[PDB]
Amino acid sequence: SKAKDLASLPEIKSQGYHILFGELRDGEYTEGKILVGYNDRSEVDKIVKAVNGKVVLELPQIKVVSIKLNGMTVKQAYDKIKALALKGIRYVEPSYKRELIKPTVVKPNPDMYKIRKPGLNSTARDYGEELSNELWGLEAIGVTQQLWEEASGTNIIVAVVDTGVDGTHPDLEGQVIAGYRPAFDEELPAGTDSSYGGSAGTHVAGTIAAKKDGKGIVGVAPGAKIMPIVIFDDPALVGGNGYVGDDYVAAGIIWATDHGAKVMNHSWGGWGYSYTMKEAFDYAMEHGVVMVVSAGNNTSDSHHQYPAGYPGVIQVAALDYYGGTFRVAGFSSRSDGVSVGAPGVTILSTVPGEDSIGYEGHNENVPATNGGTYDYYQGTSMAAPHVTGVVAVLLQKFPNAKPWQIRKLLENTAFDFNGNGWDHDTGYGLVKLDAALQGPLPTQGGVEEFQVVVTDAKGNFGVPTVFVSMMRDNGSCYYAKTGPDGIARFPHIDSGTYDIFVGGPDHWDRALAPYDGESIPGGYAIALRMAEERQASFVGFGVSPDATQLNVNFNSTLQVKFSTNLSTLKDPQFVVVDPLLRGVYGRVAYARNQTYDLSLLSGQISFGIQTLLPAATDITIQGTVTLNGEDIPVYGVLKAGTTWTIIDDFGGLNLGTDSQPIYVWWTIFGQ
Ligand SMILES: [Ca+2]
Repeated sequence: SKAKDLASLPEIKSQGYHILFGELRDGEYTEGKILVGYNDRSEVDKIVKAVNGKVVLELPQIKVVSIKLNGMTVKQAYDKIKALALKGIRYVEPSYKRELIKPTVVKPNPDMYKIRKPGLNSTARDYGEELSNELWGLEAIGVTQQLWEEASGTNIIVAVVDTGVDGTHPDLEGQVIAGYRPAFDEELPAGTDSSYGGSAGTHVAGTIAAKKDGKGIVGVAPGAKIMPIVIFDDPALVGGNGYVGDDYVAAGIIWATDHGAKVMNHSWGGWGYSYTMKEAFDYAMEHGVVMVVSAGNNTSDSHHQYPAGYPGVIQVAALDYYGGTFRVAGFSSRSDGVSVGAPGVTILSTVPGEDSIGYEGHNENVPATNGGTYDYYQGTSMAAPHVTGVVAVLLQKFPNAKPWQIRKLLENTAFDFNGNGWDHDTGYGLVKLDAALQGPLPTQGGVEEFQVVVTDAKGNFGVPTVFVSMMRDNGSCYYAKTGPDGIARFPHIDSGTYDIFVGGPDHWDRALAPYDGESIPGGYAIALRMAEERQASFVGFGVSPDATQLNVNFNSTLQVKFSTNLSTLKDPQFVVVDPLLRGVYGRVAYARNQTYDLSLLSGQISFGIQTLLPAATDITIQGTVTLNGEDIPVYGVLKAGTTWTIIDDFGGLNLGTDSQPIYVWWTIFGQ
């Protein structure tokens, strides 16, 4: 609703907090499209009309609708939405930029993991395939033909979320089942070439499940099946670098989950924290699917934070072997989130053939006799598939395992080659399939879900975009942002003791020119000022199946005092109003130099002044707002001929329009 007169506005109850908008960072997001997380699908139609956009994807499984903007930027769409006063919308965000953590080619190395490594004599690498001698990674993780006799991934479907897979490769015959190309809602028939984005996905597929048939190589889980999900498509068809967008990736993840995938392999990422992607990953894990994600690609590219950074995933580091010891590959991003490391250097696997869609070259010296093409790659993207393969084998033996149990089993059985037990480079060590398969499956060490719920003082409204950091001296740290209901969810994380830090709404909507100057907030963030941020710390908090939730109650103080003499005005009153002018929270006689204490109010408000009779001349009204102890000057101008005005640190600023107003607001949580 809108308003024209302040004195005529009715009294209303707290309206909660502002709509949750995804942070906008130059060069970090795709232009012309918005992803809308909703509760009430009908409310999305109010956004479609406001931006006159077109719905291009509906994902009811996670209540998301993607809207194409048709000649408007994301920022402009936010401007059309920010003052609409929607109630059943969870968030509005762009699709963020993501890149594949690209593997690089390396030359074969006959000495790799040899000489006093781990049994390099008398059929050391006897897997039955002609190229077995070169599969040092299988030897490193403890694979043996005898082990496959017990478990090999039978009936387990593995989703390779990547560039697509050349299912026509001879070493993948019978191994690639029906998949999905979300960009075009196109089903990919079993055994077909879907390598639209290049060679990576095929290399991944071979490491995981190349066929055990005496020829070429063999995967970690030769009994498993590969379900290709194309998220890096042909850039000539989808533009950019081929990334299909956070919305289409979510569609692909949902499709894979709905169609039976029990583990997915991911080696891509970007800086943007996406609520949509969080929802998709959590959807898959809630359905019991394990999500393996490669650790970052390097330092220069401080991106690829997500999806690797979402709590619950199994993050994998790349391991090399030289000088008789395992070691982090180097290009592997160091992070406390790394669970385990796996072979990721000189990994021989399947690549698309010369006339296949995703051909990117091959090593012609590989002595294969099946007419197939192979190449040696290095990278964290070469390590993750080893772990995905190990998970597939484990899921055959422990069909009832929950994702946290699979991750803890891997960490509990990893080979600590460094001797320190755990570190930010390789987590708990080298993944070991043989030790992991022995089990048993852990019954303790993790929780299906831990939540941190942040609300205002009385616990009436959840506070959105509050950062929640779970830190500890050793082990993985976790991070998540609260959603519209104030909840930050942590699925399948470790049980144990953490130091948990919570930080007030995120004030990313700066009001100063990046080039060092003065500006104005767009009104996109929940809070407009650093002074509104609240913090809480809970040291030694114990997370376990008996303590799965932490409730945090924010509080604040707010006082306002005006210094201007308004004796020339008729019955001047100080008014606390809704920023959208939907109504008022209270009116009181104006008193110069009188301090009004609003510390008990919670939510988002604006300040105004009204008079019974119109002002004869312009009058500037000035005051001081003391917010959480910080003094902030405020002012506004009551124009001649008018009976009301707004007062704030920007002079009484409407961030919206006359028709759809949204005045600068003050974010508080009560007491
Ligand atoms: Ca083979």
